[PDB]
Amino acid sequence: MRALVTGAAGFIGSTLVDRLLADGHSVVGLDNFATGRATNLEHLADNSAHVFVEADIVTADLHAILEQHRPEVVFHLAAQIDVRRSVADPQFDAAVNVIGTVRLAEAARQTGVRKIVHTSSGGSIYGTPPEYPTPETAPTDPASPYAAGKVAGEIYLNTFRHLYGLDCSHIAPANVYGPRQDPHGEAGVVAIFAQALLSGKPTRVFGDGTNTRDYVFVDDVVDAFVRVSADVGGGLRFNIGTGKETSDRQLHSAVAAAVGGPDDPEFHPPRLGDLKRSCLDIGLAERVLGWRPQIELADGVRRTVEYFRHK
Amino acid sequence: MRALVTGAAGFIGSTLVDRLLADGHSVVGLDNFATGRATNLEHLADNSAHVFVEADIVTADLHAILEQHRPEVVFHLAAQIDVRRSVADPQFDAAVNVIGTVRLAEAARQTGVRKIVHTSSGGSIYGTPPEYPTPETAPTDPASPYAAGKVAGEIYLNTFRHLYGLDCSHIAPANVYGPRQDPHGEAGVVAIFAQALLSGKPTRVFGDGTNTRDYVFVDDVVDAFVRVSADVGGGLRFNIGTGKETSDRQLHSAVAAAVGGPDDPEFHPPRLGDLKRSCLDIGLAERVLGWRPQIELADGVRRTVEYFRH
Ligand SMILES: NC(=O)c1ccc[n+]([C@@H]2O[C@H](COP(=O)([O-])OP(=O)(O)OC[C@H]3O[C@@H](n4cnc5c(N)ncnc54)[C@H](O)[C@@H]3O)[C@@H](O)[C@H]2O)c1
Ligand SMILES: NC(=O)c1ccc[n+]([C@@H]2O[C@H](COP(=O)([O-])OP(=O)(O)OC[C@H]3O[C@@H](n4cnc5c(N)ncnc54)[C@H](O)[C@@H]3O)[C@@H](O)[C@H]2O)c1
Ligand SMILES: O=c1ccn([C@@H]2O[C@H](COP(=O)(O)OP(=O)(O)O[C@H]3O[C@H](CO)[C@@H](O)[C@H](O)[C@H]3O)[C@@H](O)[C@H]2O)c(=O)[nH]1
Ligand SMILES: O=c1ccn([C@@H]2O[C@H](COP(=O)(O)OP(=O)(O)O[C@H]3O[C@H](CO)[C@H](O)[C@H](O)[C@H]3O)[C@@H](O)[C@H]2O)c(=O)[nH]1
Repeated sequence: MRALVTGAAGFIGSTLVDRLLADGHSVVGLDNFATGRATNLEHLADNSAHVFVEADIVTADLHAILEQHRPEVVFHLAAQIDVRRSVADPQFDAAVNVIGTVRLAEAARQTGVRKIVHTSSGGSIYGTPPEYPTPETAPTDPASPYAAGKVAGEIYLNTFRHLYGLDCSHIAPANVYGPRQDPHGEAGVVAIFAQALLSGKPTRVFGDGTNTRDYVFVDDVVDAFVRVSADVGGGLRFNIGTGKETSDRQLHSAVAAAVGGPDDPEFHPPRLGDLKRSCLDIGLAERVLGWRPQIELADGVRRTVEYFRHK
Repeated sequence: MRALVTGAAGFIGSTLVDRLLADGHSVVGLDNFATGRATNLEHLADNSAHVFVEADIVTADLHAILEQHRPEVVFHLAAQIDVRRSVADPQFDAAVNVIGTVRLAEAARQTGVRKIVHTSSGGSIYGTPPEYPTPETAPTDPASPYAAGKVAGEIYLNTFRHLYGLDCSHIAPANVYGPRQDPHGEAGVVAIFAQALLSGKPTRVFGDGTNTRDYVFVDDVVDAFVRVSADVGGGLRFNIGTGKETSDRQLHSAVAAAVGGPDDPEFHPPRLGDLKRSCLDIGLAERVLGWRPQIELADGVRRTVEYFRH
């Protein structure tokens, strides 16, 4: 297939580019380096099956770009990803995550694209549901601008599906970790902990440290993107996670053991916008896509911590 | 109360301003005249309780405006309102209806505003629903960018409620009609029919004329806004309509009968983005708010026709 990946210079995006190329596809990458890194794509410099376009999804001529490259599937990973930043500047977050998605959809419906695979946020969109693990049937109840924008993006794509028959599916990951996650980023606890503990710098945990997330390895998430890119799951969201809960304190201990030093984090006040509990029911992904996560947290952290020691 | 009305120079907005003033409130009206008209507010030139601010919700310093006027309730009616326009330019529609709403909420949460009363689209947000009349419990399923942006606005305000305790309710009207509706465009069928038939100018229906809408009179809609402005229905949507379906053809006949003379509309191709049926269950608004529509279509059509005559 001809594929285009927005957010291609990022953590998940660059990993997806690699997989798509390995699968024999031609891949156009698109990014504006808001949070992405040149080093994530530097290995592809001489791969003729890959072309890179520097573009801001908010302002670029996406019509022209998509007309030029004629992708069959657009994998949409470009976003403002920081929940705290979304609270600090909700307009900016909405511009990238809602307006950017709308512009992409409008471009795609005119340029013969078959399908857009959106990236939602399984970890945040449900707020505090009564069910854990949380199924896709649970109503959305976003508690941060970031989460709201992700839901809004799903809804807009569903709208374009009705209007033009432009197919869409929403990959809604839990908390994704692994090689290439920015260690210096404001988000990405697994990367943050590793970077700090390996440097021997202070680590922090928020609240009492009982807040919980569902940790899924990047390779598993990438596989879900591939599976959903076919003619399937139209207008549907798929939770992509493990369905297992790990508290902030538990995670710190799991990374501290992997480093092999002290397990003594500081305790800081709760962060406005952050949920207390997150865990995804992944049954739908199994039934419909035949997708299951292969990597358990212990194995995953092991692959991750050893990536960071080489850097 | 100190009220602020976005979209105050518009059809529903100007009507709401009048009601709030009649109820003894102070009102700040805000508009950029995208589709509104100064003539809708010109009768207030010497009204000592309304002040007008010309501002674009997408680009203006809303923080500064709210800081100066310190409204307790913001009635948010400023929006791109045309469904076909939203299809032609979804980015622009999303900028006004989503980004504009987000900017307003971000300003409001910093400036001591108690509550934002949002205007959603009861008529369109459910798309093709499971049942008619449609209750608020039906899932949203927008099939035009306009409808999608209205849903997104609701969700964003709900988020600000969680974050900051900035209260919100979503007034979700069906098809609103009455005096001051602009008759010169492609939206606002009652006004379009009324002015054209009075002038002896051509009229049209789309497709086979069987599309239905739920036609609710502007004065009734305004009443719902006032009721929901209190500490009631936080985070909730209220369908505001009649729960009765009228076809395009039937409506044309009603307006033609009121005007007198021919009932012979042209037939044009169907419009992409337009739903085939719309009808709202209004039970929630009755129980919670004590709201009921008073004006039946026949009466409403007469009042509308008379506005356009004079
Ligand atoms: N990492 C997680 O735990 C997680 C979980 C669920 C959802 N997601 C979603 O996955 C996607 C990828 O996130 P990630 O973890 O790889 O983060 P990342 O920051 O590494 O990747 C995001 C990429 O988007 C690019 N981008 C941002 N704004 C852009 C714009 N206006 N125009 C063009 N490119 C732009 C950035 O430069 C970056 O390369 C995002 O949509 C994110 O919301 C991430
Ligand atoms: N008329 C209906 O059938 C109906 C029913 C459901 C929802 N609504 C909603 O009711 C509200 C009022 O619509 P209406 O029927 O009075 O139409 P209208 O066009 O008369 O009113 C909308 C007003 O918003 C103003 N506006 C638009 N963009 C703006 C911007 N960027 N900054 C500031 N002001 C801006 C316009 O100038 C206008 O005065 C809208 O939110 C609309 O979506 C209308
Ligand atoms: O010249 C015309 C114009 C319209 N119609 C018909 O009238 C109906 C209503 O159309 P229109 O007046 O354009 O309104 P809608 O597109 O239904 O949307 C209106 O009502 C919505 C709520 O249902 C609001 O959200 C929108 O802001 C408002 O524009 C449709 O069935 C049209 O086919 C005609 O027959 N002839
Ligand atoms: O130094 C830190 C940083 C984080 N955490 C905890 O680790 C968990 C995860 O926090 P992250 O900032 O890593 O991620 P979020 O849960 O905030 O996830 C959000 O940010 C991600 C970006 O990596 C994705 O965009 C995702 O969709 C979005 O919900 C939280 O419970 C947080 O309290 C710590 O204990 N210490």
